[PDB]
Amino acid sequence: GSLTEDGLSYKEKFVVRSYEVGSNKTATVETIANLLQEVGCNHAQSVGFSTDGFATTTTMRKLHLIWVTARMHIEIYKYPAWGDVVEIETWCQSEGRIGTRRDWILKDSVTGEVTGRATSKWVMMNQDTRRLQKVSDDVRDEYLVFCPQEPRLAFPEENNRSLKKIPKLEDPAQYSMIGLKPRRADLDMNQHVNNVTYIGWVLESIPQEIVDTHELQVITLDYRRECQQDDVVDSLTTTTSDSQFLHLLRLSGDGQEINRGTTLWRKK
Amino acid sequence: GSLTEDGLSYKEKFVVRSYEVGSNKTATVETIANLLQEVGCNHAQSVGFSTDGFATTTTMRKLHLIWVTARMHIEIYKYPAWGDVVEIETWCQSEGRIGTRRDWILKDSVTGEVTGRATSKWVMMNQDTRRLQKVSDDVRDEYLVFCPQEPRLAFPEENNRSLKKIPKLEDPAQYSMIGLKPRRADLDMNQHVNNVTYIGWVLESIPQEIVDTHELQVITLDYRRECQQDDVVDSLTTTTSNDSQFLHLLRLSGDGQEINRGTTLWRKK
Ligand SMILES: OCc1cc(-c2ccccc2)on1
Ligand SMILES: OCc1cc(-c2ccccc2)on1
Repeated sequence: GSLTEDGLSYKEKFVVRSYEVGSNKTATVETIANLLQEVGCNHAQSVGFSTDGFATTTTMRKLHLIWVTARMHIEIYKYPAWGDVVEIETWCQSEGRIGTRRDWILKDSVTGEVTGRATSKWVMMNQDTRRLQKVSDDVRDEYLVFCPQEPRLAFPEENNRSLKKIPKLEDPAQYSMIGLKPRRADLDMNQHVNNVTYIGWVLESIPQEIVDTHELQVITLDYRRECQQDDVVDSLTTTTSDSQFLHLLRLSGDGQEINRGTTLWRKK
Repeated sequence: GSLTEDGLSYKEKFVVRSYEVGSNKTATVETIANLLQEVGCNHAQSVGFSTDGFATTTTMRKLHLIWVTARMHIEIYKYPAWGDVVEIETWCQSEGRIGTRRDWILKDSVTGEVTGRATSKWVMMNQDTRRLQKVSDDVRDEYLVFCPQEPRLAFPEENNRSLKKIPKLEDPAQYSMIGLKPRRADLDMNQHVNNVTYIGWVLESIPQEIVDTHELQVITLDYRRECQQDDVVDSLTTTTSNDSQFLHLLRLSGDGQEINRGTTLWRKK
């Protein structure tokens, strides 16, 4: 991979692996999300930021501050097949003291056709207290020189799917998968549950008949609280409709919300 | 990747990814096992066999026959760090009507030093009845031209660890992790649990204090029965031992049916 000519974005190509595909012999949405995280990490490394998923500066590390994902939104038009080469371009853009956006565009390397796009909202938090704090005009200045200054959006329209408010699923759920728990492979280098694991947990409560007859076109997922390595999660889903679903992940015992989301599926 | 000059082995290089590493910022043993499966699949593709993990011929597919892993044995000297390039060479060799072996050598791409090695034993089975059968001359003949004919072993040593018999862990286990179940990411393209998932389940019952102060040097794992996508598994471990050694058993949560047994050897950091 490499920074582009203007140095304000990063591109990398990936060959889809045998263990990365689902029953259609094409990449799963979790494989796509792992590749989005990989190119985001390589972009941080290319310019000197931390490579632990938090993309921090030396000053943020002295203050115990990190960037954390509040929302992930992914839209896929065509999943790449096993052995196909997919090229992913990514960039960041500040959205004021509230937070920052990282966007991605996925392309078929042979045709140059756009096969998917994604956007994510990040907030700054103290890693120990978990309290959010607005971005200072000294931390912000460190990042501005690596971002485009004119708006560059993977989802340009005023109020498109990526910005829609997500309601809270009400009991009883139509479908559920309970007692889900992370194993060591689900953790990152810091022993935290990887953001992609929550996507897998959301999808566990979609009926197998939908997965067999449909393809996932859009997934929007809010992150409210972490699942600790010793927590247990319940995944709940209700049809709201193409087929559309509302999703909720909550801790198995007291029912504390950890994530909410929606998915849209197209018939094959 | 590519077949080598003599066409009897296959080589491929991989750059270690950010999500592929553990707490030491080096590749996990599950990442290594996934790369061993990837290069095995690319080797099958390169010569025309199936690319579904079973490496079958047209004749085997007509007979509903597949190759299945009976044992996996991995020894790692140095785990590659994030961003490092590891080169893996793999080849197969028949061991008579009983089955076949696939071996692998892992090297540091910059230095050329051997950083790990692995071997696996495969048997032929009917995919529907699950009955094993001795390899026929007509099936074996299809494979012989892609394998070295003189012995080529990743583990040549006299009574090496890769061939040792594994005993059955007796209750009570010293440690356990109960109620493990696969999710869709644990399945392959044919909706079967990926062989690497069982390695992860075996390691779930190793105490975190061992993982934090030791590195996994050797893992030997026998595969006796599949965990179905709707089954639940219990992972049991007992210390058998500076080095620490463990005996492992995976069994179905309800009736206690064995699915895997294994051993691990760990060296203090
Ligand atoms: O303010 C957060 C942020 C992070 C980045 C970034 C830019 C380039 C590479 C990696 C991270 O830009 N803004
Ligand atoms: O007898 C089983 C077997 C499988 C293979 C093989 C050789 C080359 C590539 C893929 C598979 O060789 N022997």
